[PDB]
Amino acid sequence: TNPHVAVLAFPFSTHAAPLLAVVRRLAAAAPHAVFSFFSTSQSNASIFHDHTMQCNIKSYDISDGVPEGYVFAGRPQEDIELFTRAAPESFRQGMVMAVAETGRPVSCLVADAFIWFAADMAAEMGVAWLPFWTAGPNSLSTHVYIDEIREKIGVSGIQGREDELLNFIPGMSKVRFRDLQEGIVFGNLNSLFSRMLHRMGQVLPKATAVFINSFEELDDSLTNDLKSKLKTYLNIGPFNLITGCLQWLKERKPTSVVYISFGTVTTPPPAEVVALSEALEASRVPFIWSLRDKARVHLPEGFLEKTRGYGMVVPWAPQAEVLAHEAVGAFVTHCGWNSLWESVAGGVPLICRPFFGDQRLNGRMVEDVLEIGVRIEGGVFTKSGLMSCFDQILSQEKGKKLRENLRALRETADRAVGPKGSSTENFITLVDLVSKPKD
Ligand SMILES: O=c1ccn([C@@H]2O[C@H](COP(=O)(O)OP(=O)(O)O[C@H]3O[C@H](CO)[C@@H](O)[C@H](O)[C@H]3F)[C@@H](O)[C@H]2O)c(=O)[nH]1
Ligand SMILES: O=c1c(O)c(-c2ccc(O)cc2)oc2cc(O)cc(O)c12
Repeated sequence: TNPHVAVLAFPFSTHAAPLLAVVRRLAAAAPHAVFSFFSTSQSNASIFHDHTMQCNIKSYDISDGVPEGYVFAGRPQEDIELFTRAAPESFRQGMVMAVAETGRPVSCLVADAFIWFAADMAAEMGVAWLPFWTAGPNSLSTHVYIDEIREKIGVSGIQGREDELLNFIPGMSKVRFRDLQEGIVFGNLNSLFSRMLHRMGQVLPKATAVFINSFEELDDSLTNDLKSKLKTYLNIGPFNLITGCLQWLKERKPTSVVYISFGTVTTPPPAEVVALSEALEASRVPFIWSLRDKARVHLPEGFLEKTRGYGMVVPWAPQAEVLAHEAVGAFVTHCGWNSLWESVAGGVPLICRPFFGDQRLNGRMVEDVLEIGVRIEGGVFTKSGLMSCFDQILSQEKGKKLRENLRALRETADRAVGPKGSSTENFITLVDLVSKPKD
C-alpha cells in the first residue's frame, strides 16, 4: 500500500503540539500518505482544538496508563511513570485500530525521542524509526554522550566541580558541569525518567534519522559532531519562522513591557513569586505575567490592587503574539526551547531563570554563546536582581546590544528556512523518508 505513518506523541508539557506541527507540514508535502496521530485523550483535545486540519491526518486516543481505581501517591513524575510503563502496549493497541480503519499497514514510525522503545517497535514492524527531538541540539548532544560524560566525570557527585567545563565534548566549550540535565551525573540516576533518557541516548544513533526544530547554522561544529554520531541528522526549524492582552498592549509604549512566563509545568517557589511581585511594583514597569491561577494565592496582599494600572496577571497569554508585539521589551523565562525561539522571533531579550532538564544549557546558550539575554544573580529571583535586569534591558546600552544580536540571529534563522535554506533542504529529505512505503 501507499504510506501509513504512525506518530507517537509524548503527552506531557510542550511535546505533542510541535510534533503535530511537523506532521501538518509532512501531510501537506506527502498528500498520498495517511498519518495516524497517537496521544492521550486530554493531549489530543488540547492540541486539536478546532476545519483547517489536513484530511490525511486522524488522531487516536491512547491510554494514559492510569488503572481504573488508582490513588495517586503524589510523587513528582507519577503521571509520566504511569503513562510510560503502559505506553508500549497503549501505542500498539492504537496502531492496531489505525491499521484496521485505514486498511494500510504502518510503513513508518515517527515518535517523540522520549518514547525510546519506539526503536524496538519499529524494528519489530520492519519500518523506519524517525525520532523527533523536541528541544535543542545542546541537550541532544549531552544525551547522546551520556556514557562518555559519566565515564569522564563519575556518578558520585560533582561537589566542588560545579563550574568545571564540559570542554571535552564538541560544541560544549562554555557548558559547566552544573548546566547538565538531571539524570546525567546528578539527580536521581535510578529513577524511571533517568533510565528512560539514558537508553534513549544509547539507541538514538540507531535511528533512520533524528530530526530537530533548530537550524544547522546555530552552531556548525555541534551540527558536524551530531552528524558524525547519528546516521542522519536533520535540522528542520525554527518551526515558528515557517508557520485581552493584545488590545491592552496596543496602548503601551514601544519596548516598555516585561512579559513573564515559566512554561507549562513550572511555578517558581512562593518566595520567588513574592520577589518578582516586589520588583514589578517597585519599578512600576508595565507587565504581563502568565501565572497559574492556583499560584495566585502566593501573591502578596495588595499586589494586584497596586499594579492594576500597569500590569496584568493572567492564567494563559497568547505568548507568541505577545512576544511579537512592539510594546514588549523583555521576557522573564524558564528558558524552555519553544519559548526561546518565540522570543527570538519577536526580537525580545531574555531574563533567564532555568529550573530543570535542558533549561540550564539553554540559559548558558542565551547568556554566554548567543548573548541574547542575561542571567539573574544567583539563579534565583530577588527584588534587586530583577530590577537591575529590567533596567539593563529596557533603559541601558546592554539592551540595545542584545536587540542587535537578536536581529542578526533571526536573519540567519530566516535564511535557514527560506528557499535553498539548510532546514528547507533537510525537510525535503525528511519528506522523502516518511514517503517511502514499507519494505
Ligand atoms: O501563558 C502561556 C504560557 C505558555 N504558552 C506556550 O507554551 C509553550 C511553552 O513551551 P516551552 O518549551 O518554552 O516550555 P515547557 O512546555 O515547560 O517546555 C518543556 O519542554 C521543552 C521542549 O521539549 C523543554 O525545552 C523545556 O525544558 C520543558 F520544560 C510555548 O509555545 C508558549 O508560547 C502560551 O501560549 N501561553
Ligand atoms: O517535559 C519534560 C521535559 O521535556 C523534560 C526534559 C528532560 C531532559 C531534557 O534534555 C529536555 C527536557 O523534563 C521534564 C521533567 C519533568 O519532571 C516533567 C516534564 O514534563 C519534563
